[PDB]
Amino acid sequence: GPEMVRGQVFDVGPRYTNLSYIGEGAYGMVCSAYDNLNKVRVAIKKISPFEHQTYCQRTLREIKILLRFRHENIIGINDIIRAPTIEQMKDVYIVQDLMETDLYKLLKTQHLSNDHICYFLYQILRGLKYIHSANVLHRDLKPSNLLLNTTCDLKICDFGLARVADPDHDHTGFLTEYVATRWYRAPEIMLNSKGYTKSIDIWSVGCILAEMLSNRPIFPGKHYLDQLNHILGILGSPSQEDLNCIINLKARNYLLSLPHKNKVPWNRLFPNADSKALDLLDKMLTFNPHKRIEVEQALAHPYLEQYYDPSDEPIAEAPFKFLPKEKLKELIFEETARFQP
Ligand SMILES: Nc1nc2[nH]cnc2c(=S)[nH]1
Repeated sequence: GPEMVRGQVFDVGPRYTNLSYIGEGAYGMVCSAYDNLNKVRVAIKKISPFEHQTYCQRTLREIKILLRFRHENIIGINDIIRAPTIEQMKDVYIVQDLMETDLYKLLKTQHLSNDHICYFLYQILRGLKYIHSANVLHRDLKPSNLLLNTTCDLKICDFGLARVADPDHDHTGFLTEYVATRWYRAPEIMLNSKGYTKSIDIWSVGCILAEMLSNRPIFPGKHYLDQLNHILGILGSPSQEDLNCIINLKARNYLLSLPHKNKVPWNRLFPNADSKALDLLDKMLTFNPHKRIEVEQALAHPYLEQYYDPSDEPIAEAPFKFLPKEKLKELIFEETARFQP
């Protein structure tokens, strides 16, 4: 008989005992557990994707990307538990370092010092530099995907929605795309972008920085179509030059149809913020994604000078250079084989 949690099978033993329900995540039930080999408590995520192709896609991305990546600011996969055979495999359990909290939970009740904001931002960008160097876009950066342990080591998690960057095929039509989580979604997603360029991730980091400064999301759209209203309400009307970069007529004419809006100065929105932090914020939350600061520039920004050290900001050895659910299950089975005894 497998272990049960909340009346649901959570079959991780015998290596992992003393289970404690933590909650529900994007993939399902999450528990903590005692790792009897490493004598430490761990996090375990139960995934049940095999009945749906799209679930299999996300699960395969998550596993394949995290197994290849090795970086201090990216969550590792310590172990993967599943049945010994493909026909017996229904659930997959991903084992990771237990982390005290995440930035979403933290920002609910804790004010961050400028020193913490600086340190968190540095770690996010250090992790992102590695991700982008692997030719990968995370595409769902937000506070709840930033894990923190008791000593404020930050690790980026959930690569289920990630893609290989494809800037030459990024252009699309107006109001069609569905990339990232709404509050953290770049303006071009609603205008003319499929979210296949690294600048998508930098926008999200900008949103996260703003949220660290005030403990409130900076662009709280109430639904998909509301999000652009909030972004433009703060950035103001885009310039002629930036509009000229949008060739799509529906997108450009939508923007031209709007009354003028003034830029709201960052120092009025954040009167207690470090001036260097606001300068960097402005560069990450730049409307035109071609003008938007890139991850290596952001690391070199004066705000982060106490931490900046390119030789200690490693890149990926093996970038990613480039199906029915049954084939995906087979790939998930193969991808997880290394953890079997
Ligand atoms: N507490 C906690 N620790 C983790 N380690 C990897 N993911 C997690 C989650 S979702 N929660």
